[PDB]
Amino acid sequence: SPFSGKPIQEQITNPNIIVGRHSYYSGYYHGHGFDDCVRYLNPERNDVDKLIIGSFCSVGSGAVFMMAGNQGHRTDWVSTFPFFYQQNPNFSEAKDGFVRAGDTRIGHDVWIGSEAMIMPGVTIGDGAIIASRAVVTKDVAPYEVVGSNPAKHIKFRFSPQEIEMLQEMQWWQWSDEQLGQCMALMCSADIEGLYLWWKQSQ
Amino acid sequence: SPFSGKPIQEQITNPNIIVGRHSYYSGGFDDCVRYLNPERNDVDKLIIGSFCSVGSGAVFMMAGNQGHRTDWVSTFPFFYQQNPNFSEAKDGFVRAGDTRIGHDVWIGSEAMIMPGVTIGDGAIIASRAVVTKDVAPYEVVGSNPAKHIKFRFSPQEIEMLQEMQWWQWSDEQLGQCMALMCSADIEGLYLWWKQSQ
Amino acid sequence: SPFSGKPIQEQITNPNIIVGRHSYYSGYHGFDDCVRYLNPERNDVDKLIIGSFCSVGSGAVFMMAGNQGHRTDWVSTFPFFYQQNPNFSEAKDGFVRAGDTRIGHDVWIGSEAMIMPGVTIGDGAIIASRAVVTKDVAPYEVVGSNPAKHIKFRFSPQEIEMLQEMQWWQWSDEQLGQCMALMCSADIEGLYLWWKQSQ
Ligand SMILES: [Cl-]
Repeated sequence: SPFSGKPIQEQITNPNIIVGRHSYYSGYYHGHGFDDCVRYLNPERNDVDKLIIGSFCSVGSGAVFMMAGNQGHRTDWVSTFPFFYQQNPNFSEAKDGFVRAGDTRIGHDVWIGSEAMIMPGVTIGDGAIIASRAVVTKDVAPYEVVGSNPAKHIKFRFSPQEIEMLQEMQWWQWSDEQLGQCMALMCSADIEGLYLWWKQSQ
Repeated sequence: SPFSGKPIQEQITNPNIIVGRHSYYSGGFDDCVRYLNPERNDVDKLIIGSFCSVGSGAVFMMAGNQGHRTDWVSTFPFFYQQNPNFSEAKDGFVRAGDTRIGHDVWIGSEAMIMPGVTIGDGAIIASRAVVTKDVAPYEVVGSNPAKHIKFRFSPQEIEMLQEMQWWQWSDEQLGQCMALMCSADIEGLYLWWKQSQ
Repeated sequence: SPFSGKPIQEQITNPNIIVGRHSYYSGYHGFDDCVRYLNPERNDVDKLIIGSFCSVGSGAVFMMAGNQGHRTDWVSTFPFFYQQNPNFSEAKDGFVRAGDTRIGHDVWIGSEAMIMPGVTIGDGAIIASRAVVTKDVAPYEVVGSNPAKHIKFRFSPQEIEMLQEMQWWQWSDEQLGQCMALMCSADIEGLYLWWKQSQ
């Protein structure tokens, strides 16, 4: 169930969600599946922040991606109440307090723990791990492990040289057949071996 | 849909939930309120000021300690079993007091408000905050347990807002100063209010 | 219904969940929705073991299935082994067991706490609402936050040693009835003397 889930690309119909190959969601049997993860994302506008998810990601049950930016609430105005979005004739002069946050971008090979919450506009680099229940309020670096609320640095998965090797080779770009030829290396800690294998194919 | 939605006043049936005008929930709202008995007038109530914005999946914890006494041998509420063997159990329930959310409060998505907490006017509760203690007027808090982040305005601006209490004005009066309401010009709104008195 | 909820022993069918008497869940979607990723058809997986007289708040989560096949130390965390893809046939199984999750007796789990895999929580512990318990919790310890951290102990070390001797959760409901005035009190020393006289 958490090992396989169901692939996200089949579950979504919102054009503002873009997801790469093989990425899956393990909360598939709850509610409406992956769609329930995605909060406040307008499907009928092309001028809103989108949710971009790389290939080969694993999203844990109940993860939340917060979209719609500041939801019309301006902390710096007298009131956070979104007057502009009330159908009230008295409030017709209200100014739009909506502020976009930018796209939410999740890299390739990202593992998002169960019930983590990703705040608007955050970028999570390739290979990162988001602990269960983390509240990610800032960008996460490639291969970084973070947790807590607000999420904070725990560690990196690999050495800086291994990270550079992974950033050069971009194994998620290879075909499944090419990944199948080097599956013994993919399922190992031998980053150096996989880098050498990739160079010999170039 | 987080910009508006169903106003809370129209979608509650629990007499122990009292909510001011225009406050809305972007999720219904009854599912936010945990363990609140709708048939008893001797329990902690949930009081919500006007012009509040409540994010999806926020939780307001009611029913106090739920009968669990951390100072007793066991936290198991023997008193609340129908078991004849426990007939002499002592009631462990301890009320927390009303939960009181002020006017113009923004409660982030999936924040949890613990029992008996007061959240002052104009406060902002970050998404996923766990609010275990009172929050001051115009204070921003986050994390678990929630901690101080910042104040939205200076002490003198807060005092101006506490004197003018714009949420008490009619929607018609608010429309007349809407350019100011949608600005950081708190002194301008204050001078505007004084000219109307 | 936070005060008595409904008993867990009667609302479970997953044989990998083992729960003591009187323990109840106050979000009755029932208690089984609290248990995440637990395979009910295998006997070689981590089990969920819950003592008697526990109180589990609404929406608590018990994370099972260990690392769910994700090896942080491998090139990728993507569980190639669990994809039915013919190209990934030589994939190695990344699953690592965490060990059983063990909740002691007389444990209060706050609403929407999450218990990570392999964790042991001692008798008498209190888990604050929304705590994320990433490591073992000691008997009669109170923890909270994310990750959970020590707050206090409910009783002194001498009182805790007394409670670990007498193990009142082992007594019958009838015996507990005979000392209910002491059970509903802070008089640990009094309950210990009562127990000594009953032996
Ligand atoms: Cl948290």
